[PDB]
Amino acid sequence: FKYFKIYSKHTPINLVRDLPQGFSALEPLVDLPIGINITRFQTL
Amino acid sequence: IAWNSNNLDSKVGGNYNYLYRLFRKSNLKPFERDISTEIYQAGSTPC
Repeated sequence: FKYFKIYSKHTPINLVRDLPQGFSALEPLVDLPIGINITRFQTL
Repeated sequence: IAWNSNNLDSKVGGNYNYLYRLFRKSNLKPFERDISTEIYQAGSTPC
């Protein structure tokens, strides 16, 4: 989360739990300019 | 780009369709809109 540019990247993990090694960089996806500030965020 | 518009927005008895903010406690971010109307506390003794 960063005009909201959403950098995305798909990672093919193959494990059970807490983060393994392996890596990549992150590609921007789409920009929708909200035009007003943001204070918080949440996942449902 | 600017151009005068008296054909419409200045009525016979005067226009009362447009508004503005007099004095604001906080400043304005570049490219941000202010749509919050409230009794601004000029001094102490909250309104």
